[PDB]
Amino acid sequence: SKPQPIAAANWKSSLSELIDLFNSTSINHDVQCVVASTFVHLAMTKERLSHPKFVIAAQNAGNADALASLKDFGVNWIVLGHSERRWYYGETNEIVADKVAAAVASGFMVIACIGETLQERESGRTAVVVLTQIAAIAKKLKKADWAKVVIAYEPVWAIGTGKVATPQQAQEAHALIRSWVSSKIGADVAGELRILYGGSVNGKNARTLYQQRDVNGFLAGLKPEFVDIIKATQ
Ligand SMILES: *CC(=O)COP(=O)(O)O
Repeated sequence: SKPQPIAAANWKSSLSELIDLFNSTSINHDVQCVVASTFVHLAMTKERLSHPKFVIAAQNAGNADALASLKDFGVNWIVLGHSERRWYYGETNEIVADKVAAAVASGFMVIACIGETLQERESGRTAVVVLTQIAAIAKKLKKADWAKVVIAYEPVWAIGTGKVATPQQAQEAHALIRSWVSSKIGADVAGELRILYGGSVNGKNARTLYQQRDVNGFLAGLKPEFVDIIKATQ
């Protein structure tokens, strides 16, 4: 029916108490948990986090030598293209696609973030924006590569604003992405593809979002209610 869910916590900016919480939590269904951290916080997360359903992810690396060290250190997941990378730091669609392609070639699982802004949403350009972001990514990848790729739909207006996509809006967005992948890459690939929702997810609303046809999990904050979001992936 649905492929294995993912629950990914993005530590963008009390960690030890929190890791204690994750290590002690029984997770009684099949789900890949991910804790993405910054360089400086990577070795600590890697030393303290021992729950076998969890993996550590790096963020935003773009240098092959830097990819090589991360692998060497036992980091096999990476989060790329998250909003601030695009709207503050100036990562273009192509820059993000080169980073995704590089990370796949270096042997990483990639969570690639895409999503439109407030303006784009209101002017009816969600579809063209979101499908252009991801067509940039698919231009640098082969069919086989998609087994290492995870898509996070993250509406910029829903990131940290307190505004969550309704289940309807998240579903429409995910359906549009998957229907593009089924068309352009293959129906086999689309069926296996994890599309995660990101933006204002909490214990409350996660379960309801996860009931939607095309939602395969979540990208959220590194906070204690992450446990609830993990629990929601059924
Ligand atoms: C993808 C993500 O980290 C969103 O953050 P939030 O504050 O909206 O949960």
